[PDB]
Amino acid sequence: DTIFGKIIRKEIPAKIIFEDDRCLAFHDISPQAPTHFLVIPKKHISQISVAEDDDESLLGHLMIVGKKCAADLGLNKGYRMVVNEGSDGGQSVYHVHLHVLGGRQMHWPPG
Amino acid sequence: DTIFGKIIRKEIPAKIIFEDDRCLAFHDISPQAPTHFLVIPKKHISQISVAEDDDESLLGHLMIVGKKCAADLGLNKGYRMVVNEGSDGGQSVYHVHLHVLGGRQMHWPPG
Ligand SMILES: Nc1ncnc2c1ncn2[C@@H]1O[C@H](COP(=O)(O)O)[C@@H](O)[C@H]1O
Ligand SMILES: Nc1ncnc2c1ncn2[C@@H]1O[C@H](COP(=O)(O)O)[C@@H](O)[C@H]1O
Repeated sequence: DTIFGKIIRKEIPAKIIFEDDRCLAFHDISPQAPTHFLVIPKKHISQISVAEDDDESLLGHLMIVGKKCAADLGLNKGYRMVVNEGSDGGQSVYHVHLHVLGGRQMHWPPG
Repeated sequence: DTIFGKIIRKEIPAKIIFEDDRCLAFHDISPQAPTHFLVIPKKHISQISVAEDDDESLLGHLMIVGKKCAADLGLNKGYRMVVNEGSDGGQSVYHVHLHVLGGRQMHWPPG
Protein backbone atom coordinates (compact mmCIF):
# COMPACT_ATOMS: atom_id res chain seq x y z
CA ASP A 1 0.00 0.00 0.00
CA THR A 2 1.09 3.62 0.10
CA ILE A 3 2.71 5.65 2.86
CA PHE A 4 -0.74 6.86 3.92
CA GLY A 5 -2.17 3.34 3.78
CA LYS A 6 0.56 2.45 6.31
CA ILE A 7 -0.09 5.45 8.55
CA ILE A 8 -3.79 4.44 8.69
CA ARG A 9 -2.72 0.83 9.68
CA LYS A 10 -0.35 2.23 12.32
CA GLU A 11 2.70 0.88 10.40
CA ILE A 12 4.39 4.27 9.64
CA PRO A 13 4.58 6.92 12.39
CA ALA A 14 2.44 10.07 12.59
CA LYS A 15 1.05 12.16 15.49
CA ILE A 16 -2.69 12.10 14.73
CA ILE A 17 -4.48 15.40 15.39
CA PHE A 18 -8.01 14.37 14.37
CA GLU A 19 -9.76 11.13 13.60
CA ASP A 20 -13.31 9.97 13.01
CA ASP A 21 -14.96 6.95 11.38
CA ARG A 22 -13.95 8.22 7.93
CA CYS A 23 -10.68 10.12 8.00
CA LEU A 24 -7.68 11.30 10.04
CA ALA A 25 -5.26 14.22 9.92
CA PHE A 26 -1.58 14.72 10.70
CA HIS A 27 1.16 17.29 10.09
CA ASP A 28 3.14 17.27 6.84
CA ILE A 29 6.66 15.90 7.32
CA SER A 30 8.05 18.70 5.15
CA PRO A 31 5.94 21.75 6.21
CA GLN A 32 5.72 24.61 3.63
CA ALA A 33 4.05 27.03 6.06
CA PRO A 34 4.09 27.39 9.88
CA THR A 35 0.94 25.22 9.91
CA HIS A 36 0.80 22.54 7.22
CA PHE A 37 -1.26 19.41 7.75
CA LEU A 38 -2.99 16.74 5.69
CA VAL A 39 -6.45 15.23 5.87
CA ILE A 40 -6.73 11.73 4.47
CA PRO A 41 -9.74 9.42 4.06
CA LYS A 42 -9.56 5.92 5.46
CA LYS A 43 -10.95 4.62 2.17
CA HIS A 44 -8.36 4.10 -0.52
CA ILE A 45 -8.70 6.10 -3.77
CA SER A 46 -5.38 6.37 -5.59
CA GLN A 47 -6.06 9.81 -7.13
CA ILE A 48 -8.94 12.20 -7.45
CA SER A 49 -9.07 11.64 -11.22
CA VAL A 50 -10.38 8.13 -10.44
CA ALA A 51 -12.76 9.11 -7.60
CA GLU A 52 -16.39 8.13 -8.24
CA ASP A 53 -19.56 10.25 -8.06
CA ASP A 54 -20.43 8.43 -4.92
CA ASP A 55 -17.29 9.71 -3.15
CA GLU A 56 -18.48 13.36 -3.18
CA SER A 57 -19.51 13.36 0.45
CA LEU A 58 -16.22 11.80 1.55
CA LEU A 59 -14.26 14.44 -0.46
CA GLY A 60 -16.38 17.28 1.01
CA HIS A 61 -15.81 15.71 4.45
CA LEU A 62 -12.02 16.11 4.08
CA MET A 63 -12.64 19.87 3.56
CA ILE A 64 -15.02 20.23 6.54
CA VAL A 65 -12.49 18.34 8.71
CA GLY A 66 -9.66 20.51 7.33
CA LYS A 67 -11.74 23.62 8.26
CA LYS A 68 -12.31 22.30 11.79
CA CYS A 69 -8.63 21.40 12.33
CA ALA A 70 -7.53 24.78 10.97
CA ALA A 71 -9.75 26.42 13.61
CA ASP A 72 -8.43 24.11 16.31
CA LEU A 73 -4.88 25.09 15.30
CA GLY A 74 -5.60 28.84 15.40
CA LEU A 75 -5.66 29.72 11.69
CA ASN A 76 -8.04 32.65 12.21
CA LYS A 77 -6.40 34.64 9.40
CA GLY A 78 -7.15 32.07 6.69
CA TYR A 79 -5.40 29.25 4.89
CA ARG A 80 -5.16 27.44 1.61
CA MET A 81 -6.45 23.95 0.72
CA VAL A 82 -4.72 21.94 -1.98
CA VAL A 83 -5.17 18.65 -3.76
CA ASN A 84 -2.26 17.49 -5.92
CA GLU A 85 -3.34 15.38 -8.91
CA GLY A 86 -0.96 13.37 -11.12
CA SER A 87 2.52 14.38 -12.38
CA ASP A 88 1.64 17.94 -13.30
CA GLY A 89 -0.15 18.41 -10.00
CA GLY A 90 2.97 17.27 -8.19
CA GLN A 91 1.34 14.21 -6.62
CA SER A 92 3.76 11.96 -4.66
CA VAL A 93 1.50 9.72 -2.62
CA TYR A 94 -1.20 7.92 -4.57
CA HIS A 95 -3.87 7.88 -1.86
CA VAL A 96 -6.19 10.92 -2.15
CA HIS A 97 -5.66 13.58 0.48
CA LEU A 98 -6.01 17.26 1.14
CA HIS A 99 -3.34 19.81 2.23
CA VAL A 100 -4.18 22.76 4.50
CA LEU A 101 -1.52 25.54 4.76
CA GLY A 102 -1.60 28.65 6.95
CA GLY A 103 0.24 30.80 9.47
CA ARG A 104 1.74 33.01 6.76
CA GLN A 105 0.56 34.88 3.70
CA MET A 106 0.16 32.34 0.88
CA HIS A 107 1.31 33.69 -2.50
CA TRP A 108 0.04 33.59 -6.08
CA PRO A 109 0.30 31.67 -8.31
CA PRO A 110 -0.26 28.57 -6.07
CA GLY A 111 2.77 26.94 -7.59
CA ASP B 1 -23.64 40.16 -4.03
CA THR B 2 -20.19 39.12 -5.16
CA ILE B 3 -18.69 38.86 -8.63
CA PHE B 4 -19.62 35.17 -8.70
CA GLY B 5 -23.13 35.89 -7.44
CA LYS B 6 -23.45 38.14 -10.51
CA ILE B 7 -22.01 35.59 -12.93
CA ILE B 8 -24.59 33.05 -11.65
CA ARG B 9 -27.40 35.66 -12.24
CA LYS B 10 -26.03 36.39 -15.73
CA GLU B 11 -25.11 39.98 -14.71
CA ILE B 12 -21.29 39.71 -15.20
CA PRO B 13 -19.92 37.94 -18.30
CA ALA B 14 -18.37 34.46 -18.37
CA LYS B 15 -18.24 31.66 -20.99
CA ILE B 16 -19.75 28.74 -19.03
CA ILE B 17 -18.07 25.38 -19.67
CA PHE B 18 -20.20 23.21 -17.37
CA GLU B 19 -23.42 23.64 -15.47
CA ASP B 20 -25.81 21.43 -13.54
CA ASP B 21 -28.52 21.99 -10.93
CA ARG B 22 -25.87 22.79 -8.30
CA CYS B 23 -22.83 24.46 -9.80
CA LEU B 24 -21.15 25.93 -12.90
CA ALA B 25 -17.60 26.39 -14.13
CA PHE B 26 -15.75 29.01 -16.16
CA HIS B 27 -12.17 30.02 -16.98
CA ASP B 28 -10.21 32.27 -14.62
CA ILE B 29 -9.89 35.82 -15.98
CA SER B 30 -6.22 35.88 -14.95
CA PRO B 31 -5.02 32.31 -15.80
CA GLN B 32 -1.91 31.09 -13.88
CA ALA B 33 -1.48 27.97 -16.03
CA PRO B 34 -2.43 27.09 -19.64
CA THR B 35 -5.68 25.65 -18.22
CA HIS B 36 -7.06 27.46 -15.19
CA PHE B 37 -10.77 27.33 -14.41
CA LEU B 38 -13.08 27.72 -11.43
CA VAL B 39 -15.97 25.63 -10.17
CA ILE B 40 -18.53 27.53 -8.14
CA PRO B 41 -21.67 26.34 -6.33
CA LYS B 42 -24.95 28.10 -7.04
CA LYS B 43 -25.56 28.26 -3.29
CA HIS B 44 -23.92 31.18 -1.56
CA ILE B 45 -21.35 30.44 1.19
CA SER B 46 -19.00 33.38 1.73
CA GLN B 47 -15.97 31.27 2.73
CA ILE B 48 -15.21 27.68 3.54
CA SER B 49 -14.49 28.58 7.16
CA VAL B 50 -18.24 29.22 7.54
CA ALA B 51 -19.46 26.19 5.51
CA GLU B 52 -21.73 23.85 7.49
CA ASP B 53 -21.49 20.07 7.97
CA ASP B 54 -24.43 19.73 5.69
CA ASP B 55 -22.51 21.31 2.78
CA GLU B 56 -20.03 18.39 2.51
CA SER B 57 -21.71 16.86 -0.50
CA LEU B 58 -21.85 20.20 -2.31
CA LEU B 59 -18.11 20.78 -1.59
CA GLY B 60 -17.22 17.25 -2.79
CA HIS B 61 -19.39 17.92 -5.86
CA LEU B 62 -17.20 20.90 -6.85
CA MET B 63 -14.21 18.48 -6.86
CA ILE B 64 -15.99 15.76 -8.91
CA VAL B 65 -17.10 18.46 -11.40
CA GLY B 66 -13.56 19.89 -11.46
CA LYS B 67 -12.26 16.34 -12.22
CA LYS B 68 -14.77 15.92 -15.04
CA CYS B 69 -14.01 19.33 -16.58
CA ALA B 70 -10.26 18.70 -16.33
CA ALA B 71 -10.80 15.49 -18.34
CA ASP B 72 -12.99 17.31 -20.85
CA LEU B 73 -10.22 19.91 -21.26
CA GLY B 74 -7.49 17.29 -21.82
CA LEU B 75 -5.57 17.47 -18.53
CA ASN B 76 -4.42 13.85 -18.77
CA LYS B 77 -1.10 14.66 -17.08
CA GLY B 78 -2.66 15.93 -13.85
CA TYR B 79 -3.59 19.20 -12.24
CA ARG B 80 -3.90 20.99 -8.94
CA MET B 81 -7.07 21.95 -7.04
CA VAL B 82 -7.04 24.95 -4.74
CA VAL B 83 -9.38 26.66 -2.33
CA ASN B 84 -8.29 30.08 -1.08
CA GLU B 85 -9.54 30.87 2.44
CA GLY B 86 -9.38 34.32 4.08
CA SER B 87 -6.54 36.89 3.90
CA ASP B 88 -3.69 34.44 4.38
CA GLY B 89 -5.22 32.10 1.83
CA GLY B 90 -5.32 34.94 -0.66
CA GLN B 91 -9.12 34.94 -1.00
CA SER B 92 -10.52 37.77 -3.20
CA VAL B 93 -14.07 36.71 -3.92
CA TYR B 94 -16.15 35.81 -0.89
CA HIS B 95 -18.30 33.12 -2.51
CA VAL B 96 -16.76 29.63 -2.04
CA HIS B 97 -15.19 28.16 -5.14
CA LEU B 98 -12.53 25.80 -6.33
CA HIS B 99 -9.56 26.43 -8.70
CA VAL B 100 -8.26 23.75 -11.07
CA LEU B 101 -4.84 24.41 -12.70
CA GLY B 102 -3.03 22.28 -15.29
CA GLY B 103 -1.24 22.18 -18.63
CA ARG B 104 2.17 22.75 -17.03
CA GLN B 105 4.18 21.34 -14.16
CA MET B 106 2.83 22.90 -10.94
CA HIS B 107 5.59 23.75 -8.44
CA TRP B 108 6.10 23.43 -4.70
CA PRO B 109 5.37 25.08 -2.36
CA PRO B 110 1.82 25.86 -3.67
CA GLY B 111 2.36 29.51 -2.95
N1 LIG C 1 5.68 9.88 6.43
C1 LIG C 1 5.03 11.08 6.21
N2 LIG C 1 4.35 11.82 7.15
C2 LIG C 1 3.78 13.00 6.89
N3 LIG C 1 3.79 13.62 5.71
C3 LIG C 1 4.41 12.89 4.78
C4 LIG C 1 5.05 11.64 4.92
N4 LIG C 1 5.50 11.09 3.72
C5 LIG C 1 5.13 12.09 2.88
N5 LIG C 1 4.48 13.19 3.46
C6 LIG C 1 3.99 14.40 2.78
O1 LIG C 1 2.90 14.02 1.93
C7 LIG C 1 2.90 14.81 0.68
C8 LIG C 1 2.90 13.84 -0.52
O2 LIG C 1 2.89 14.69 -1.70
P1 LIG C 1 1.48 14.98 -2.48
O3 LIG C 1 1.00 13.65 -2.96
O4 LIG C 1 1.90 15.88 -3.57
O5 LIG C 1 0.56 15.64 -1.46
C9 LIG C 1 4.28 15.77 0.67
O6 LIG C 1 3.82 17.15 1.07
C10 LIG C 1 5.14 15.03 1.83
O7 LIG C 1 5.84 15.92 2.66
N1 LIG D 1 -15.01 38.38 -13.70
C1 LIG D 1 -14.25 37.25 -13.51
N2 LIG D 1 -14.26 36.12 -14.29
C2 LIG D 1 -13.46 35.07 -14.09
N3 LIG D 1 -12.55 34.96 -13.11
C3 LIG D 1 -12.56 36.04 -12.32
C4 LIG D 1 -13.35 37.21 -12.43
N4 LIG D 1 -13.20 38.10 -11.36
C5 LIG D 1 -12.27 37.42 -10.65
N5 LIG D 1 -11.85 36.19 -11.17
C6 LIG D 1 -10.85 35.26 -10.61
O1 LIG D 1 -11.38 34.73 -9.40
C7 LIG D 1 -10.32 34.54 -8.39
C8 LIG D 1 -10.72 35.28 -7.09
O2 LIG D 1 -9.63 35.03 -6.15
P1 LIG D 1 -9.78 33.86 -5.02
O3 LIG D 1 -10.95 34.27 -4.17
O4 LIG D 1 -8.49 33.94 -4.32
O5 LIG D 1 -10.00 32.56 -5.78
C9 LIG D 1 -8.89 35.17 -9.01
O6 LIG D 1 -8.10 33.98 -9.49
C10 LIG D 1 -9.49 36.06 -10.23
O7 LIG D 1 -8.71 36.00 -11.40
